[PDB]
Amino acid sequence: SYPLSKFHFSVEWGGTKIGFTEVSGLDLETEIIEYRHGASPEYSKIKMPGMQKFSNITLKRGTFKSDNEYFQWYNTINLNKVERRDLTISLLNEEHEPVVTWKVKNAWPLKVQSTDLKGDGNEVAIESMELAHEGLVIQNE
Amino acid sequence: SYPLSKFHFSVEWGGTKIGFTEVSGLDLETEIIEYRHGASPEYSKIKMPGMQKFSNITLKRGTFKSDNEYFQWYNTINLNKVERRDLTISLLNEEHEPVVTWKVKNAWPLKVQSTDLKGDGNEVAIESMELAHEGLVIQNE
Amino acid sequence: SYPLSKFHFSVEWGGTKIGFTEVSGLDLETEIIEYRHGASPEYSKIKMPGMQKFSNITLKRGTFKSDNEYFQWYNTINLNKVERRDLTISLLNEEHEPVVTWKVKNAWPLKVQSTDLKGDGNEVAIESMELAHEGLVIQNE
Amino acid sequence: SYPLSKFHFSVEWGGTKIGFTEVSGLDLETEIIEYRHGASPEYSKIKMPGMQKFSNITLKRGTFKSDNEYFQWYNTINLNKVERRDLTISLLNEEHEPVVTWKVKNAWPLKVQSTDLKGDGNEVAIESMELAHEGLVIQNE
Amino acid sequence: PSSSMAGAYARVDNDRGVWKSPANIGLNYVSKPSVTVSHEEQESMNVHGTGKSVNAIRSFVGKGTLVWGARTLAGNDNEWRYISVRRFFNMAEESIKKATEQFVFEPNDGNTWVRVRAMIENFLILQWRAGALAGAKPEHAFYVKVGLGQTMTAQDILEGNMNVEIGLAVVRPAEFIILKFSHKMQ
Amino acid sequence: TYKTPGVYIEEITKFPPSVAQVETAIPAFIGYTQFARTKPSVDSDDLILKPKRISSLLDFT
Amino acid sequence: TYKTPGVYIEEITKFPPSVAQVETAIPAFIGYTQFARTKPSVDSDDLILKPKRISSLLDFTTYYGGAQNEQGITVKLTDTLIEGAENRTINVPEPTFKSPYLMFYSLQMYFANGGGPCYIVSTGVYDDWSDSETPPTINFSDLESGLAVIRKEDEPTLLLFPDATNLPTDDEFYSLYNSALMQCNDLQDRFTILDTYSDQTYNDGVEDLDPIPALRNGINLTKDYLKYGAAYYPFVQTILNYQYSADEIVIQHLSYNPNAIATALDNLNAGTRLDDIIAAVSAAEPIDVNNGKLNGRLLSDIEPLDNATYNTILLEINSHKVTLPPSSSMAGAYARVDNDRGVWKSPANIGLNYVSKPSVTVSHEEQESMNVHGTGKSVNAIRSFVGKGTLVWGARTLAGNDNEWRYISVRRFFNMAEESIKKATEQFVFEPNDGNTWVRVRAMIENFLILQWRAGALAGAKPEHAFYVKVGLGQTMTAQDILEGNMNVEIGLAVVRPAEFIILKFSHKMQ
Repeated sequence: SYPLSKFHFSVEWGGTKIGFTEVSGLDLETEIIEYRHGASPEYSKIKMPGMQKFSNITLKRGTFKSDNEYFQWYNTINLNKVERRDLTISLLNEEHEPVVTWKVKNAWPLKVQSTDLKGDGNEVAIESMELAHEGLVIQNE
Repeated sequence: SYPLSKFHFSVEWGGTKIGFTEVSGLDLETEIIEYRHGASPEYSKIKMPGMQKFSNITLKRGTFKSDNEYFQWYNTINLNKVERRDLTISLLNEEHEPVVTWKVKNAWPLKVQSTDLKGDGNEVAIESMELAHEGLVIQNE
Repeated sequence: SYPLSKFHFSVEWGGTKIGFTEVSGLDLETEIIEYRHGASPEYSKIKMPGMQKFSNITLKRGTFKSDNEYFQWYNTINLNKVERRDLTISLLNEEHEPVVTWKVKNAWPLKVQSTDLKGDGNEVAIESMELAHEGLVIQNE
Repeated sequence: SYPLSKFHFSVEWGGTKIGFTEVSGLDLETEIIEYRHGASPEYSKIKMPGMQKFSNITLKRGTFKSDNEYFQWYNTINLNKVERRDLTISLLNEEHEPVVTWKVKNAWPLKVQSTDLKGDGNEVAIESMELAHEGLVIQNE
Repeated sequence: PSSSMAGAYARVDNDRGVWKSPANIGLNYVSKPSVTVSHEEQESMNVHGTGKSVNAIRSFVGKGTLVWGARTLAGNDNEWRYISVRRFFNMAEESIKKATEQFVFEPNDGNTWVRVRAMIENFLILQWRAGALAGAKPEHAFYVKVGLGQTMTAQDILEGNMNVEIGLAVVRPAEFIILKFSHKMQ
Repeated sequence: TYKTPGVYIEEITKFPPSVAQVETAIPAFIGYTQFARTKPSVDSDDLILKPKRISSLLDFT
Repeated sequence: TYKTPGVYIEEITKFPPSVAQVETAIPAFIGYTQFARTKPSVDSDDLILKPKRISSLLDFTTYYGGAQNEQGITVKLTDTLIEGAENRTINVPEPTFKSPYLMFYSLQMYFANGGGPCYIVSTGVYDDWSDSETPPTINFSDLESGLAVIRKEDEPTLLLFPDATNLPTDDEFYSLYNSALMQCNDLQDRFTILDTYSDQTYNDGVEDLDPIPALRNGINLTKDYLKYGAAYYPFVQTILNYQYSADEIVIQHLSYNPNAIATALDNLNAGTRLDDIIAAVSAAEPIDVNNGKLNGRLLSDIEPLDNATYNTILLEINSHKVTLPPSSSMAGAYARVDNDRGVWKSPANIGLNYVSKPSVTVSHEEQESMNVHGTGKSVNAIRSFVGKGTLVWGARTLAGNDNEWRYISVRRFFNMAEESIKKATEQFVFEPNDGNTWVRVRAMIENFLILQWRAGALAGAKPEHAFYVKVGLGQTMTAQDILEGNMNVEIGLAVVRPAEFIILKFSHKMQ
């Protein structure tokens, strides 16, 4: 009778750790094609589905001693070659088991962003990555 | 078990001092090439890596008596010639030793910005510089 | 109650693959013969059908490793001899079955055009071919 | 499963350097001969291959100190004599090895074009050359 | 002819794909078959009471020596009579187990079951996209199932077993074309 | 039934076939036939009083 | 058992599995199994009369086994000529003798339609056949025993009997159902699902009887019992196959050109007793003027002779499907409605899974006497709709003229609410009988009912119009009740009933 919360989750991306600070961009989108012939009694258009799009996925985590994984994956790019991975994102229950799963096909990294530095910057250094992919399936049983 | 903080760092740029107020722009970026042939069962495109880009780096420091270094480096520009330098940026531990290092190739200055003046400006005069470069490597062992 | 879209199609040309980026030139044209005798009350001409023409067909595809088919077909020309083929072009439904078919008789290639090269050319290398033929029939049942 | 990109390539032309900004004109073309006898049931013509043509090739590069090669090759023309060369153009993989090769027979230069000069011309001085030749073979294995 | 056929199998896999029949292929460096096989003579080679079919090498006018027929030694088998079906399955099975080996020493629980399932489905989607599997959408081409109460019981969890069930829709070839002629009339 | 892969040739005389897709005009036809069966190899007439849907003249036959 | 770490590969054929989580619709199933054990390695049947809870079909199989093999399948093959060409027909008739044991098939349909956990009560194990034309029988006394057993369990809400239609007489069938309705009346927490004896005219041994009148005369209990159950008609055709073995199937082979005897001789001719056999056989060559080469052999023995025949026959056997009474499908359907819409909504206008079609077509006019009848003994119909498939049409109880209890959803809603409340009141059983307790009990009950109202189960703009709860000395109790230790609580509820008829009217629009 109650909705799910948004703070207990995990990400499987081929790296050593599965803990993240922030995950965003899990969207699906379709184009519209419009039409009207001149003899129609209505003065508006009829609509049908076009081609499909996906958004890029952003992942954020804190920087730790001796963990250089964002860089190492990015550095697998060689002219048109890159290591592609299966990305699995999951929202967890009180037993730490999956409830809602987002399945992502053929991901690789477009960009890796490092932290800024400040003399009075009393906070955690956070690094982030942006991923391209070829498709998303949502499972909730 | 704890992440790194963001306020203890140093910059080696060929100048007399290594202390800075602010450092930003340590980014990496790759272009995407998209494709779809007409007979495909999927109505979306396949993606692969393109050409690469780097962002400019911004450095900020307080103005001190008898230190004219930002200007002196900028003033080495002569038609197409300029003094190019190796820039090393490092995040430090409690012994004041490097933990995370950003290595920058062939840097030189695009612009030097001076301070504004105000009659009621009860604050420190801060000067800044923007640098062009040809590549970034990230080391975290 | 809705019109057909223009992005899901296939081409059968005797090659290993049927996927193309672009297809154009599927036209039909007839000449006019005009006449007026001097005693007519009208001061304009009467018109009737003349001889018939067809346009050349252009096909565009991306370049792939180890596929040299455009060249191999072109290279079958020997003084006045060439391998002639039956070309079938089809617009597909959601089951990937034909809806509208264009049937082309006795085709062969007039020209094969290669890709340009650019230092900052962040895009796909596209090759193209232009075909001569002797007739077109349109089927839509 | 992916097409080739268009920015990594090299040109062997007998000069000291193999790097170019732009390459274009790698085309092949055949003429058509048409015929109809008066008794035919069809009111259109039958087509067959004629004589063959080739396009000129254009090469573009930046001007460098002490490199006068475009001029030196052009200056080998003496009444009807000229130094003719074998031109090899190649599209490269990630190991910097050939993938697609264009082989050109008996080339020599029709024209050499110099750069324009502008007071506010904040850009690279680019020189170019146009080449005549006697034949093109395309290799992609 | 066995080494020539191994060569021919490699050519088909590269130009058309492992899911297409290894037949109607011309052979290189072959002058002719040593024995001529007629149309009627092949009827008992393709179809026979024992199911032990034999494929024929035949000479065609204007084409040269071709491989004619692509059945297995179990020719009356409703599921396995075609070579391309058996070979497609062997390929898919080998590729999937290589992919699943990365999970061998992982905990046997819901987190693993989800990761394994997602990996297998992504593989099959790509095979579908390339035209190897039948179906308008992936939903009609295959399924993957795993879970306690679906494929596993309490006893399997205790013994360390994990059970995954997979099903595939595979396309089969036509063998016969019949033409009919008549005199056109009103 | 054919046993050898290939192209077979036959010579026949008939009118060409015709089919259509119709949603709003579906008739029922009540009358006598040569036989009425569900399978080609049966020992009787299975469909004497059972309605059946037919898509074309070939299905009827 | 595996010994080497790694990935193993197997090739099997089956339908994919299905499970569900269900809280308010737990059935019990009473009938026969292959075996009944608690451990895989025992010397006997441990669970013959012991209720057990099962979460899925795999758990069932683990302790009870599968279906019985059919022994009524035969095959007939005939060889003829068409204008000199060979042509043969292979015919596999529907069996006329079938195994009487349906629990396995019943459970497959139950889970296919969304059922959750359930109780299994064995009554015994499968018996054998006496001959190919003489199947096992169902013993009435075994089903009564199973019913007596389930009576002691608290969790079940629905009662089903998968092998009741195979009882030797209709009288035994009706007797079993009258007992089930009486159990529901005594316990006040169960509902039964009923089938007719047959979906076709049955032979009493003295008269031909129509199944609907049959059931109406068969069940002769009054209103107090009829309100606890409902019946459905006709039977349905599923997509499930039969279980069998090629070793049990014999082929008849007839031919335009006979050769059964000649074949036997060629093999026999390939020591004293062998000579006698051959002579006896050769004597028959003039007799057999109809039978071909394969006549008299089993499927499993002809595969090497002609595996085209062997394979064709198996394919034809596979075309025959299983036909079942609809009660297990309905138990599944009840669970789906409770989860998606709620127990207060009618269990109708529901599509069934794994159903090809109803066995008998019911027209519009033909259903009028099923929904409304002078006796009130209504029957719900299973009907085929164009573009929709097979739907459950109607949701009345066996007391169809009852102003308070004619709808299934009203009876089921009340049973649910009553069960939940008494569980909540048990915590107060040994408390002092005074004002402090009376207040605590009342407050607890009202909070439950407010939540049911908030969720849309009860009628009324505000809780004040949906229900009331009363308790107190001078209101519900007297001095005598206090002395004897009694406590009396009165509760009333406003419950919503469905519409059944929609009437459209058409006209020509005019000024």
